[PDB]
Amino acid sequence: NNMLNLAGTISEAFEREDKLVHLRLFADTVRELRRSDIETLDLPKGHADRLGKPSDHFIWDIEINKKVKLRNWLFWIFNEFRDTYAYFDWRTFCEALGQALYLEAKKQVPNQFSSERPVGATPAMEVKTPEHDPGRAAQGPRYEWLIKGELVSQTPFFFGWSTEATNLKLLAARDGRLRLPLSVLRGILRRDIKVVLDNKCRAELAMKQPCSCPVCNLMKKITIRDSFSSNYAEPPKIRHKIRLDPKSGTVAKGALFDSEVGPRGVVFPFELRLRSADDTLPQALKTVFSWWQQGTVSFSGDAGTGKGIFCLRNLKSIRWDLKTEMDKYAATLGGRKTPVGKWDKCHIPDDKTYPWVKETVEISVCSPFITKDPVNSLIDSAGYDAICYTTVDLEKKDIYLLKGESFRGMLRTAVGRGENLLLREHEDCSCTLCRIFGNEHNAGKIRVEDFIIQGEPRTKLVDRVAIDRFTAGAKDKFKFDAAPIVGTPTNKLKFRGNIWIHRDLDGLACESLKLALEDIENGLYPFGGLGNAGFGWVNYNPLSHPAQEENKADFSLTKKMELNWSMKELSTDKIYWPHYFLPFGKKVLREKTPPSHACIDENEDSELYSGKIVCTLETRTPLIIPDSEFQGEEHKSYDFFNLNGELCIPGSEIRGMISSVFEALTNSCMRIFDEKKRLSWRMNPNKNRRELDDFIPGRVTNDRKMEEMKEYRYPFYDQAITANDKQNKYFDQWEA
Amino acid sequence: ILPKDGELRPGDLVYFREDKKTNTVTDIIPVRISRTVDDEVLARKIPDDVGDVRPCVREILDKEKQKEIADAGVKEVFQHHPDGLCPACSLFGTTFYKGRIAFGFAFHKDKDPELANNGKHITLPLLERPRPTWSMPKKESRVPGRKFYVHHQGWERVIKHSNLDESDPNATKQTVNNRSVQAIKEEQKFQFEVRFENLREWELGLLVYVLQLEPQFAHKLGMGKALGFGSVRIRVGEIHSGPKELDESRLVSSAMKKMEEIWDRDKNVLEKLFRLLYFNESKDIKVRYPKLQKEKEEEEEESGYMELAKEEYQPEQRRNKLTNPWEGWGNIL
Amino acid sequence: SSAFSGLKIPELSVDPAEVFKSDNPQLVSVLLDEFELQEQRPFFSGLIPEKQINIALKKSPQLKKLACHLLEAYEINGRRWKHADRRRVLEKAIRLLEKVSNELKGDIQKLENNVKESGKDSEELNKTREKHGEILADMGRAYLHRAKIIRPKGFTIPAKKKESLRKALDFCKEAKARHLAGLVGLEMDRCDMSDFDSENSLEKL
RNA sequence: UAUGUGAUGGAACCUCUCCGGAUAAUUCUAUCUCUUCUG
Ligand SMILES: [Zn+2]
Ligand SMILES: [Zn+2]
Ligand SMILES: [Zn+2]
Repeated sequence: NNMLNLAGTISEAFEREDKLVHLRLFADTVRELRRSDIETLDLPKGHADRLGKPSDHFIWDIEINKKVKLRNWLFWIFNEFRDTYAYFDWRTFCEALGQALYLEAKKQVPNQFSSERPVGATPAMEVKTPEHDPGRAAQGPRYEWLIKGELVSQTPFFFGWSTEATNLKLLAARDGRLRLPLSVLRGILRRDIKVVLDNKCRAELAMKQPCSCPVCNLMKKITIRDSFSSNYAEPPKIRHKIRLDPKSGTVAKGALFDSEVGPRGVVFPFELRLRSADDTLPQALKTVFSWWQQGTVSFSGDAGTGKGIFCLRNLKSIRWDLKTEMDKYAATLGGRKTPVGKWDKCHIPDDKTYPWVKETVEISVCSPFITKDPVNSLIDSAGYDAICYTTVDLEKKDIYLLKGESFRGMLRTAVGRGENLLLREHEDCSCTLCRIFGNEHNAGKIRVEDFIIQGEPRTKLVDRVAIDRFTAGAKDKFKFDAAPIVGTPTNKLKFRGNIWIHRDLDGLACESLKLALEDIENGLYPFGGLGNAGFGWVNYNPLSHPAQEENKADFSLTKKMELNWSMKELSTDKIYWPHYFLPFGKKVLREKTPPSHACIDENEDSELYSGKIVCTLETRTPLIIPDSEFQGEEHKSYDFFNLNGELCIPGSEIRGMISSVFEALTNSCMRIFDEKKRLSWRMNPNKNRRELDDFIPGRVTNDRKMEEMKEYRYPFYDQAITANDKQNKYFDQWEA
Repeated sequence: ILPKDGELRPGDLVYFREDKKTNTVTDIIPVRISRTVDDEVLARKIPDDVGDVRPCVREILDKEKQKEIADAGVKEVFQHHPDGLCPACSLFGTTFYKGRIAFGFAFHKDKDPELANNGKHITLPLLERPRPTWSMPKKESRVPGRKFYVHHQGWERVIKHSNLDESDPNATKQTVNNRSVQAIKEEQKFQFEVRFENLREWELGLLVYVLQLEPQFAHKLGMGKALGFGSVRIRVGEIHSGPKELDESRLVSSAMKKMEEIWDRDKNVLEKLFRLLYFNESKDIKVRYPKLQKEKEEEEEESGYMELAKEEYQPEQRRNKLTNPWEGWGNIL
Repeated sequence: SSAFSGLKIPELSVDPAEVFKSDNPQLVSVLLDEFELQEQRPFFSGLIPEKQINIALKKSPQLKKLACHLLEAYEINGRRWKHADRRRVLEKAIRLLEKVSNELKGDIQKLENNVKESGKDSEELNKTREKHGEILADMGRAYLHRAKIIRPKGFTIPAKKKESLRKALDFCKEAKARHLAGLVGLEMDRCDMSDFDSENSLEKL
C-alpha cells in the first residue's frame, strides 16, 4: 500500500508540471536505477547554460511536496523504507516502485500502449484411469550412464516467467541466481531427437494407453538435473522494441514492448543419467550431442531475434553395470552422493545434419552511427540527451552494437517494399513475407543475430539547435546532444553478424533474401537513427567523382517569369541595414495525402522518381563552424568542426539553409515558429487621458476576487540625512 | 522592486486598473509605471490579408481549452490543418510524417584545407540575442515576415581589428562574453551527396533549382552572418534517376507550371526575395548598426536607435523601410 | 440508415475518410483509433478548435453503439459472410464490449466507497449496475456466437469451445439472463461435456 | 498429514508476431529602469 501511495503521489507531480508523457520512461528508469547500484550513484544535471551555470533537469528536478530535488526525495524515501522494514534492499525497493508506477501509468495514461494479446491458449489438464490390465513384461534396465558437461551462453538468452495474476521477467531463484529449468532442457532434447528420427508425435496428453514409439520410449529412461547460474547473480538488462507504420514511416499508436534479457557468458552445469539395457549410447543421442557441441540450435524463448545459442564443452561419461559392479555403483550412489573419481572421455566426432545454415555478413559504415537509448540517457552522469546502446560480456567493457531486431525489421521492410506486400492482410496469406518471417498463426524460418562493431570505436559530442524563422537565433535554450561513433570514408566502421536460415526454405525466399541483402549492402537503408542528417550511410564515397566543373542543366527562373528583379544601383555614401524582413505571400497550397512509404513506386496520380544528386560547395567568404569542445576557462577558444582530425561540414546546416530558402520560394508555412509568446512593451510616462490607473489594495484572507480600493499618500524612509537647518543651508555652495 | 515568488497573496500591495466593463479588473501591475504586457498571442498577430502561415502541426493551447481537450482525450483530432500539409512540410517531413530527402556530410579532398588569418584565432565582437520588440512597436503591430541577411565584405574589418596590438584603442578585448573561433579561407571546395526517394518531378526540379541558383546569387552559412561570414555557393554536377528515364525539359516545364499555379502572376515578393540574395562584392559598401545613444559633439552621424525613432522612421512607419531590401538609414559623415 | 454511416461495410472494418465531416470529436476519435484507415497514402487532417458543448469527456456510449451495431449486422447478414469476416467482426465486438465493461466496473468500484458514506443512497448507481448487467449480457451473446462457429480440429472437441461456453455461461448467470442461459445450456449439452453439477442442472435452466 | 496385493505426471519450451523510429542550421542588436513636487 505504501508503494501504491508513493506511485500515486509521483503521478500527481508529473501531471501538475504537465509532463505525463514521461511516466512510462520513469517506470523503466527506476529499474535501470535498480541495476545501476546506489553506492556510486550520481544523477545527471542541466545543460549548463550561459557561461558556467548549470540548469535544471527536466525530470530529476521536479518539485514534489515542497522537496524541489527528486534526487534527494528518492534517497530519503529509500532510507525511511530501509529503517522501517527488515530484510530490505535497493533491488526490492526499486522493483516494487517500478511495477507500481507501471500500474499508475496504465491507469492514468491511456493510449500509451497497445492489446489483442490473448489467443490460442486455454489451459487443459486431463487424466484417465485404465480400463484393461496392462499385463507384464520381461525387459529391464542393465546399465547406467552418467554424463558431465557445461553450457555456455554465446548469445543473450531469455526464459519467460509468468503467473496467472514488468509484464515479462527472466525467471531466477529467490537468491538471485539465474535458473535454467529442466523442463526447457527436456523439451529441447525431445524436439531435437524428434527432428533426428523424423517423427510427428504430440503425446496427446492423457490417452487410453501409453503412446509407445521411440520418442516416448527413450525419454521414459532419461533423467536431467536442474541447473543454476554458477558465476552470475546480477539483475539482467532491459531491451525495447517498436512497430513502425509503413505508410508514415513512424511508430504506431501503442507500439512499445519491454523484456528482460540475460547476459552472455553464463555457465550452466549439465547432468544426464540414462538407464537402459544397452552397452552403447543410442545413435540419436550422439547426433543430438554433436549438434549441441557446435552451438547450431537455440535454447531460449526469443529465437526469432537470434537468442539462446549455447555451446557444450568438456564432455565425459562413465558406464556402470548393475549385474556385476553393484558395489562400485552403490559406493557413490550413482554419483549424486559423492563425486565420481575417474571419468572416461567420449569422442562424439562430427555431424553435418542439423537443419540450419549459417551465413556471415559484413557491412561497412562510412558515416557516424547513432542509436537512441532514452531510458539509459537519464542515468549517465555525462548528461548527454542521447547515447548509443551497449551490452556486457562476462568473459572480458561496453560493446557497441546494432540489435538484431533492427536488422530483421530492415530486411522485412526491404522485402515488403520490393514485392509491395507491406499492406496486404496477413491472415491466411502464405505469401513470401508470411513465409520468410511468418505471421501471427505461424512461425519464422530465419534467425538474425546481433551485429557487433569490431575495433576500438570512439564517441563524439554533436550539438543541434532550432532557429526561429521570424527572428534569427535559437528559439529556446534547449540545445540537443548525442554521442555517435566517429566514422569517415577513410576510417570506416565494420559490422559483423550471423544469419541462420532453415534448410526447408524454398528457393524464391532465398532469392528474395539475397536481393534484400544486396540492397542493404548497396545502401538503400541507413543504419540507426538520424538517417536524414547523414548519420550511418553505407557505401558513401563522395570523393570518387573528380569534383564538379562548371554546371549542367542551367536555367533562369526570373527571366521565364518576367521578374523585373530591380537591378538598380548601389550608393557608396549610405550605410545599409545588416538585415531586412521578407513580406508573406497570399496563397498557401496544402495537400492531404503525401506519397506513401510502403510502396517503391505506385503512380496513383503522378510519376515518382528516386535516386541521388552529386553536389559541390565552395566558400566565397570565410566560413565559421565552431566545434563542441573549447580550450580555456574565461575566453573559450574554438576550433573547426572535425571528425577525428578531419575537417567536415555537418549535413544539418545544409538542410537548414535549403529548407529556409524553400519556404522563402514556395510561400509555405513557418516550420519553426514560437507561436506561444506574448510581448510586454512599456508604458509612456505621459501622452485623451495619459494615465487612469486607480489605487487599490488586496483585502484579507477572503475570496481572491474581492479587492478594496485605496487613496495614495506620501511616506518617509527614503531620504539622505537628517540634521538642523544650518546643514541644509550648507548643502549648496558647491560651485556655479 | 522585490518580485513576489508566485501567485497573488491576500495582502499584497499593487496597482489595479478598472473600467466600466462588467465591474471587473483586467490587469495587475506592481508599480505605477511598469510592463503593460500584451493581450492576445503572437500566433494570431499575422496580417489578415495573408494566407495561413502557421505551422501545419499546431498547438491547441492558444486558449486554456487545451485542458478541456486533453482531459477529454481528443488530442490527435484537433491537430493538423483542415487542409493538410504545405509543400515544405511535405518534402522535408514533419514529426508525424517522414522526410523524403537526406543530406550527407561534406568532406575535403585533402586532410588540411587552408585557414584564414594564417591559422590564427579570430576574436569576434560581442553578439547578443535579437530583440523582437523593435519591428513591432505598438500593441496593434503585425508580424513583418521572415528575416534575411545581406551580403557584404565586412569580414576584412573584423580580421584587421583582431590580430592587433592591445595598446591601440581599436583592438578587441578578450572578455568572458566574447568568443574566439577559426575560419577557412575563400575558394575552398567541399563535396557531398543528396539522396532522395519517391519525389515528383516538380519537387525534384524545385530542389535542383534551390541547390543551384543563378551565378549572380549565393547562399549564407555559419556563425556571424551579420558580419559577412559564410557566403557560399553550391554547384550541381549530375542527377542519378536510376533505371527510369528523366530529362531536364520536363523538370523545367513542371517547375514552371507549379510556380505559375502557386504564385498566380505575383512578382513583388519574389523580387524582394531575389534582391536579398544578390552577392555584393564591393569593398566600399559599409553595413553596421545604429549604436544606440549617439553621444559627443559635432555631427557624429545621425544614427542611434532612440534618435532614429524620432525623425525619419517613427513608430507608425517602422513597418516600412525594413521590408524594402537594400535601404540605408544615414549618410557618411 | 439512421446510423453513423462511417464504416464502409460491416464485414470489413475500414473507413474511407469522410469521418471528419461529422461534428462530434468523440465519434471521430473512436472511428479513427479502432478501425483500419483504408487508402494507400497517409491522411493528415484535423477539425477546428473552439467548439462548445464540451466533448462529453467519455467514450462509453459510442463504444456501446458500435458494439450493438456490429452484433445487429452479424445477426442480420451473417450467413453471406465467410469465416474470416465472422471471426474478425466477433473479435472486434468482444474487444469493445470488454473495454466498456472494464471501464464501468472500475467506475462502480470507485463509486462504491464514496456512496458508502452517503447513507445508502439509491441513485444513478443502480442505473450504472443495470448498464453493467446489460454489457455482461451482450458479452455473453457475443461469446456464444463466437463459440458456435469454432472449427473442430482433431478427433475430440477443442478446448477453446469449452472455455468459451463456460465464459458465456458465467456472464449470462451473472447478468440474470434466462434465454441466453438456456441457449448456452443447450449448446453445452450437445457437446457431451458434463462439467455442470446438480446445482447447475440443465432442467432448472 | 498418508492407509497397504496396482502412481510412465522426467507425461507438456510461455511459446509465436513487431527498424527506439520521426522533426529541429549552436545560432545572435535595442535599450534597461518609475515617482517628480506647486516652480
Ligand atoms: Zn509418442
Ligand atoms: Zn502475406
Ligand atoms: Zn507546413
